Amino acid sequence: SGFRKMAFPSGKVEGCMVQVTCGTTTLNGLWLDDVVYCPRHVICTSEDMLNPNYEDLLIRKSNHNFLVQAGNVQLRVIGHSMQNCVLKLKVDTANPKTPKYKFVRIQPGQTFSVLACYNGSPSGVYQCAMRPNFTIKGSFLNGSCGSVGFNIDYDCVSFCYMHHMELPTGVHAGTDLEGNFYGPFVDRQTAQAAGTDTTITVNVLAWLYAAVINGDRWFLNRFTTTLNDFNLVAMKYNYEPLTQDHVDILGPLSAQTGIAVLDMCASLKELLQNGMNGRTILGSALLEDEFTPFDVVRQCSG
Amino acid sequence: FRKMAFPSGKVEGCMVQVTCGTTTLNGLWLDDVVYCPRHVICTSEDMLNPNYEDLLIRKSNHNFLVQAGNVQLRVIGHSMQNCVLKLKVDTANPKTPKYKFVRIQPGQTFSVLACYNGSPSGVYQCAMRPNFTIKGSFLNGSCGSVGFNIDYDCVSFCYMHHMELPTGVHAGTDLEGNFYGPFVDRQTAQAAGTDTTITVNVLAWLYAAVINGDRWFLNRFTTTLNDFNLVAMKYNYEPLTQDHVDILGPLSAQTGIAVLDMCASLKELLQNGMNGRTILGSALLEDEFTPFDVVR
Repeated sequence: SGFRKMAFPSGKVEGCMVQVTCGTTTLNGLWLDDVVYCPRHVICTSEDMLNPNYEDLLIRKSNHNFLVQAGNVQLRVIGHSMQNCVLKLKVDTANPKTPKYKFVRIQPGQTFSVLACYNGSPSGVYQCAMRPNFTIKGSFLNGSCGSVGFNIDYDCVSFCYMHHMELPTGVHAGTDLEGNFYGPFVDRQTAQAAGTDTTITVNVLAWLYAAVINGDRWFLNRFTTTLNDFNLVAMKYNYEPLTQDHVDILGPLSAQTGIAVLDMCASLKELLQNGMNGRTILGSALLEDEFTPFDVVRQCSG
Repeated sequence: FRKMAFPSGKVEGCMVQVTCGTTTLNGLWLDDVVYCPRHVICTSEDMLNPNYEDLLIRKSNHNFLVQAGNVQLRVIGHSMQNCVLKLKVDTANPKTPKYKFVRIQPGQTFSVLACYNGSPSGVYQCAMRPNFTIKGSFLNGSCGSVGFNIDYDCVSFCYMHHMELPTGVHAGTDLEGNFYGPFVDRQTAQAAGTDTTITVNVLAWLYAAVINGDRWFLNRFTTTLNDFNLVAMKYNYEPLTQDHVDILGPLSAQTGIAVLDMCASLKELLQNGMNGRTILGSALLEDEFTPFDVVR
């Protein structure tokens, strides 16, 4: 295959990472203008973390309890509040490296880059896909909370994920930057299982379009299907149903190849019902579901 | 566990655009020097068979347009070092990191910051293959994008991009302008040597697979280093040296599995196959994680 998981350049986010310490708990925070955003569990002790009373724990905190540092330089906290599972610390200095930015809440299937950070210091960058069960397959060690996920469009950074926890199967969960968890998880030190996962159909379809663009088109059959017929079949193979939004985001690739979205669905349906018959697509007997239609365009054209 | 690139910000602050005629690519601006592939001086007809010393003597400073963002930098000097052009400019780059130029060895990894028109586009990890190609993602206009590693705020630049071979793989130079591999900066079809698999890296990745609880491929058998290497050579894997065995020490100690016992499992994989099963999600043995990468 000529495809890579490619992250966005991380510099505009690196300039925003700080560390936040309460007591002995240190994690990362995101400094945009004069506010630092971080997971609210920084205020917890190990006695509190099994079912912390966050409202009562916060009552006992003052601005002077929070150690915010850019490197070893302390930023003075002048205000604090909690929004869902995120703490917002107002600081007395506006970050001069603040990029143009937005906070967005993504859907399952969408991809984003994660800048993994420890002690406020960026350590690595990689691309993740939000699964249908609202987990991501990250590489996150102790101290990585507050690391963020983002996309960049025309030098505007859209922040979509802030890291909070690791589930029993090793996958990761977190919130948007308004502090609302993706998925049913809660920020307590308790066993919480990731639900059963499914395959991201819209992204498999994008991958089949990528194959066609590259001349690998043996699977294009002569059938079509309806969207409802397809969704009912797909669910029997543990594939996600398509939404109208998914049909629309496939528009550009459909136009580029001249293959109708519903014809491509009929092709995928044959692959599901009959297997690959030993053949390969883009040099693989596995269908790939972590490349979105935008990722394909971002790589096939460019 | 997965493929992770270094944060790219220190490198992003160094990328510029270099133009000569109708040819545009990226340059790397460190202090008062911009480094870029020398083929920027070629027309499309020149590229078919360039005499670079001849083409360069026919150029002056003003044929080179360097843009950092939308601000033009004035070229006040130029020289050629192998396949790299060094343009002296009137301004020092304020964002120059602490840096080194290094030539990497086959099997070692680096991050690539792909750029177009002087602007960073994407970041990903590559390994230098034994045949001195890299499997990257580079399109028209990506030349002059760089590969690098970062160690305690020091950026070690190891790769500058020049070309795509007919098979789709990529080739380029160190920052002294010497190619990795038997390639030349001419617009002509060029094949690489037969590729081989980076054995020490496959072993590192199999250790990662065990640590993550994926163990179906392990066995109670064993092997000597020499007997393993005979099989490796038969399947176009690189030899495993004693230094490689040593480098795998931490991984072997962390798990309970001696290096030569992991070698015995790999031997069976090469001889039997994976039989439709997968390891860490892959249907294929992965050789682009180094031991150090795995330990991070």
